[PDB]
Amino acid sequence: TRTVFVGNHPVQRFCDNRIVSSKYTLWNFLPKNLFEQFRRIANFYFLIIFLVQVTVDTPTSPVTSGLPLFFVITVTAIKQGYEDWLRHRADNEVNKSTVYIIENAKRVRKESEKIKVGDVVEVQADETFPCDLILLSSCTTDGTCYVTTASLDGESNCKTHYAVRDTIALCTAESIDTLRAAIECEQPQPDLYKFVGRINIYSNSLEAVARSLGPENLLLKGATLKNTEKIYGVAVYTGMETKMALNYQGKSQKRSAVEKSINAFLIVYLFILLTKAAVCTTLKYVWQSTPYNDEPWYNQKTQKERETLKVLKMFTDFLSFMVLFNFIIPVSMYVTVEMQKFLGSFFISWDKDFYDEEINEGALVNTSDLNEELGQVDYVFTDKTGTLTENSMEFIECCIDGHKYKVDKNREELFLRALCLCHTVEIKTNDAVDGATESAELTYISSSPDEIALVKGAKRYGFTFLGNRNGYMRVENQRKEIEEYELLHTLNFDAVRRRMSVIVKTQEGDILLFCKGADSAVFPRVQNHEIELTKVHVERNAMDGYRTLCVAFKEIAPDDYERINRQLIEAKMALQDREEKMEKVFDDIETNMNLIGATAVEDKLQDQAAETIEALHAAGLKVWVLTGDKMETAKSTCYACRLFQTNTELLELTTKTIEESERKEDRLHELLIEYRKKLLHQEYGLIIDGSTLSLILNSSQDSSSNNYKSIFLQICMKCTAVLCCRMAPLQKAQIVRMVKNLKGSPITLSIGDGANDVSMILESHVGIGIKGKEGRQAARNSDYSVPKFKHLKKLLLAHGHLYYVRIAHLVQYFFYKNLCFILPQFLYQFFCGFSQQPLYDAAYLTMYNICFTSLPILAYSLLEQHINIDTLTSDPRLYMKISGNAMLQLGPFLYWTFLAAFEGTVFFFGTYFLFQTASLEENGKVYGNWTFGTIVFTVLVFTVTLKLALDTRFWTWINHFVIWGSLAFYVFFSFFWGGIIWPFLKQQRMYFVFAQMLSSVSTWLAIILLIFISLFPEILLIVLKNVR
Amino acid sequence: RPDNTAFKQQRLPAWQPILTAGTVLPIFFIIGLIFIPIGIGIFVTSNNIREIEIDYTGTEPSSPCNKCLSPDVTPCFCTINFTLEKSFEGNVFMYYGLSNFYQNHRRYVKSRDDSQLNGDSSALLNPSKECEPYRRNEDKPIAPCGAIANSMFNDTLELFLIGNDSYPIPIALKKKGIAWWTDKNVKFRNPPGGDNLEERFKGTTKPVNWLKPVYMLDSDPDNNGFINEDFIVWMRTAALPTFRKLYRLIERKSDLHPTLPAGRYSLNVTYNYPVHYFDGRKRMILSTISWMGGKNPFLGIAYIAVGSISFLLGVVLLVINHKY
Ligand SMILES: *[C@@H]1O[C@H](CO)[C@@H](O)[C@H](O[C@@H]2O[C@H](CO)[C@@H](O)[C@H](O[C@H]3O[C@H](CO)[C@@H](O)[C@H](O)[C@@H]3O)[C@H]2NC(C)=O)[C@H]1NC(C)=O
Ligand SMILES: *[C@@H]1O[C@H](CO)[C@@H](O)[C@H](O)[C@H]1NC(C)=O
Ligand code: ALF
Ligand SMILES: [Mg+2]
Repeated sequence: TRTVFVGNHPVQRFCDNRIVSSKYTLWNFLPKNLFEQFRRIANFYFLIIFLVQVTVDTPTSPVTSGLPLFFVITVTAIKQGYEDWLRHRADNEVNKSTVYIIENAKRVRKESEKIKVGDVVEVQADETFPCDLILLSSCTTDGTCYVTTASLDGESNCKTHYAVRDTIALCTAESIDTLRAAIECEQPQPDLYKFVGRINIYSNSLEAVARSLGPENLLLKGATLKNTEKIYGVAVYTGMETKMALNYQGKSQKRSAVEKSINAFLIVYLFILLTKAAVCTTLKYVWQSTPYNDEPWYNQKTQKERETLKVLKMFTDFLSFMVLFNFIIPVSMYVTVEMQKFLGSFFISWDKDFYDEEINEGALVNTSDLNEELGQVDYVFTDKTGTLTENSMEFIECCIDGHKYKVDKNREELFLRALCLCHTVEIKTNDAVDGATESAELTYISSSPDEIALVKGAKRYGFTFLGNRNGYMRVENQRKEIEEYELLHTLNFDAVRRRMSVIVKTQEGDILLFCKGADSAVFPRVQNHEIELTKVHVERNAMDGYRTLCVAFKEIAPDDYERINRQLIEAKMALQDREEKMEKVFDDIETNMNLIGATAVEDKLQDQAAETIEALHAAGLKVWVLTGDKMETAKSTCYACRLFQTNTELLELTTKTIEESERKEDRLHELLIEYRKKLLHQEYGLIIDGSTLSLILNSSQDSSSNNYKSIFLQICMKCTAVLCCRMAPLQKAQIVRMVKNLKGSPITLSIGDGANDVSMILESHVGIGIKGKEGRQAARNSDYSVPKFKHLKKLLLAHGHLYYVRIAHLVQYFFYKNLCFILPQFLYQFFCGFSQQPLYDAAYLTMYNICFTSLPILAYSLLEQHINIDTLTSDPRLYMKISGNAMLQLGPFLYWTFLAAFEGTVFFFGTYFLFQTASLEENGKVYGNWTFGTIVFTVLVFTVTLKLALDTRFWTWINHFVIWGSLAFYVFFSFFWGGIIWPFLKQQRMYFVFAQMLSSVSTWLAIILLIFISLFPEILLIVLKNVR
Repeated sequence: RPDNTAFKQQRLPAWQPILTAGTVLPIFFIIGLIFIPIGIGIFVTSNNIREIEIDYTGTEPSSPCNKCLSPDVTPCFCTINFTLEKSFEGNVFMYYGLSNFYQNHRRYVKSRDDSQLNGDSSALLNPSKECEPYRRNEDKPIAPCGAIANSMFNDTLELFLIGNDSYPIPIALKKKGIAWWTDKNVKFRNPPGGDNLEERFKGTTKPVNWLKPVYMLDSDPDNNGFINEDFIVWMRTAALPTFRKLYRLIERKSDLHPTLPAGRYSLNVTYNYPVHYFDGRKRMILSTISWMGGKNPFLGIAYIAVGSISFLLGVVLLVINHKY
């Protein structure tokens, strides 16, 4: 509880109005970014290798491991430093905005950063508020200003905010005239819809009149002011306490199946490298045991090397082999993966398919690390209201006194009055010319979609709502009468009470209490005799999938109203969980009420929800509907969504079936008995109630041997589609969490549109947040956001399939092309003296991973459609089902490693048998050991590039440019690096090796052959794939 | 609203090849019909090359050169007799081969100072640390420092021909043009300043194992120091432990008489290089070079092996494709 004064004057620890979303400031950039990068296995391993090459004598100069490490670290830091700068700049625009403040009797101008807590802020029209202001005075009468919160919760309605009544007449008239007001607000909460406070104004006398400050008075940060001259407000939360900045989360869902398979591949390649270093070292000392094998009088060890300890020599020899074979771990795999995810993420947002005209918004990506996870989904958990059924409610079949009107002067009027009252529909005040429609432009827009249908349903009959005039309610009663109603009080709907009500003073009569709500909540209040006829009408509508709201009134005498009024205003005064004390202060007010009748509204499905679910099943995904509405209403939609076919047997684990505790024990086991008889599939569907589910998960310690949940999961795992009704948000997470940890890794995707779905969106492997009318809580905490549910078909079948294939082939190709690179360098140790003599020049060791073979794989992973994007969405029956992480399992991994080992052997022994010739030129000249290395390297580069050329099925102009550009760069760079004697370079070992290699015809024929032999199993494989 | 360009919407026009058994089988026949004629040409042209080798390291009592295996006197002169049963038509090349000589050893390969051998005045006075075990001798730098220059091949081979008369006819062996053109004329250069070589090497001595300093290897100034053909050839470190390096070359004569007519020959060896310590072997090779190089059956056999397996497999798949 904080105390705030308007002018910081008589009537401390508050954050400055400066939001920062940047990770790195300026100076901790290098210390923190580098530390985060070197926490990875491969990035740290090349740090150890670089230090080893520096601290001791190693086969290759430290440049061969320092330059590739310095490049990848720089590019990775630049990419991350770029995004962090963009986030900082976006905050800079908000913070470096001029705002007008009434410091002391002056309209002085200060930056939005300088605003403190408890200072008068003047906001002009069409400008976002700099902080959380309490409406204190407005230019126009009634103290009403229209605030558009489209940037916060995606609502373009001009919400009417109300000012403080005691300070209404302060418009441009000494708002600083020692305005005594001590505002006591609660500590900031991310509710964004709940604000509890209490102003304390002091006038000339000793008075302390105080209005309850609610969300109706709070002007949130980052919302655009509309249709108001000017605003006076007091800053309360400024920076990192604003309700705008308290919702900067949604990033704890980051781990992909491909990323953890990289670590599985990286552990193997470390053990392969350990084996090669151990095998060579043990063979080196077997070889050196022969006295003339080492030091055979032509190369003699220096006196320093001869007198050193053998134990240290064995250790340094082992380390020298590690440095020699270190390139078996791809140094550029992290940077290439990160750029592929960063650049390939834009394809989702750029896609014009994920575009909704009504919302004027597309798809937005919050996490690029899960792109490959969209092509691995196995379970889909779907919300009901808003996700599957759009919140467009239609009024059908009103009921009065259980008679289904489709009394005429008494009961008829009250129901329509109760339909035209007891709501907050807030019609569009600026109606157009009356001649456009039957009466005028009467568009109704509000928060709750059910109340919009009821008011429009009355409009079908004579009554019509035209209220909200300075706290007055106007309804046309089938005649020219305006019939004003004074809205004394309003009772806001809450999930606890499951009902809402209003208290209105009749213009020429007594006080009334109109009340709405579900049948299960209002019926205990109403008289028993009226229920017996109304309940059956409710049941038929409820069974047929119509949402029902019962309506009742209550006559209030003036003596009763006065005691209620004193009770209501006293309750609004108190802080410390007002809403719970709200829940009781008027629960007892609405006890004895007279029922009029119920109603029915329709919740129409989305555009292609039946077609989307049909494709999801055809793709092999199990769709579960986790919802928090009634069972029979959700049951009808599932039949509409084709989730349940007619022949399906419904195994209902509802509360009506499970009334006894021990019944659950028997009734849970008979399904296992019943279903296993079918198993000695798509004929059975399961329904779960939240109350039953809580017993299965909590009350499971009683049964140890016959574990309740294990049997329960066995039923669900083999059913068509498990509907789950009346489930609290916590229970939604438990179902998702339960599926994740069983029989391997079933990838789960949860899609929702409200705060009831944030719990399951965060827990699931992939979270999809639909941009619905309920708010932006689901979108903000989601990995990906789509405006409609039918876009899940395009996201999973087209983008998800393509994202997985591109990166599952990129990962396999990095480990393939590096094993081919080192294997000749390992086989050479047998024909050397196990002396750690590199086969290639230090120029080729450095340039191989970053220039020669770095670009063709990057362009592949961004521009490769092995199957066209149009044929992927059109035919979902099989292709999603093909890749259940198949491209990266133990099967295909052994094919790439064995192909690399086969090609690595052909490179060496193809050239080894070629140098038995004693001269490869017509001039009789002989070739050295550096021409041996370049023949092997030239075949190696031409093979790994052409192997990727065979795997491409989509040949854009970029694919030609990088695949044929990397081969053309290798030939040019070899000529350039072998044409001039540099002064700085000391080795000068490659002066003219490449150009002299090409002078001979035999090497031109030898190179061509070795490329074809190496690529033979790849060519042969696709031909066997053409056979059947 | 999102930009409707070809790239952004994943719709760039792409060649997008289609593959069936009907479009890959014809390649197998073509690849199987080009590697067979080439292989036949390569395999045949290899067998036309006439090449002989003479092992003269001794190590056996019957060997004529065994008389100077063990160190007895500094100059050894052992003679080997061999006959040519088939005439060598074109110009003939002379090689010397060594076995178990690990010239690709890590410590051996780096044992050179390529800045010194390029003619750098500063590097000449102080050689690099890579050639350390053979860097300084008697507190003086060694002009060709390193283990590579230290162990240079230094025995003389000579060819003689026996006609009707018992007198031997010496064969003229040419020495120029046995090293790469570029490394002799660009990479390997003498120190810059001076008119005669002996003055350019002032503070530098000869290698420990050598006999004569570097500035008196040859009488011709064009092959005297750091550009001697026999020296430059030895620097090019061999790829494998068993290697052959170009020693001399017998050029073809103007007349119709062949370069080496079929007959008996004598090999005059000035045995100086000791290799029996590390169980090495010394060979002399006379070869005729075709357009592809020396005598190697690998390329010929490999094309027939690759050419036939592509044709044999291509037919069988066509057979399986046809009936099934
Ligand atoms: C040819 O080149 C090889 C390469 O090492 C030499 O072994 C070979 O013999 C060498 O003759 C030179 C004459 O200058 C001597 O320097 C070498 O001797 C050295 O080795 C002896 C071992 O008994 C030691 O007393 C001392 O270190 C000598 O300097 C000698 N090398 C050996 C081991 O025989 C060269 N022959 C020539 C130059 O024709
Ligand atoms: C080398 O030359 C002679 C011929 O003059 C040859 O007969 C003999 O075998 C060899 N030895 C020497 C040096 O005479
Ligand atoms: F109706 Al819901 F999660 F949006 F149960
Ligand atoms: Mg919802």
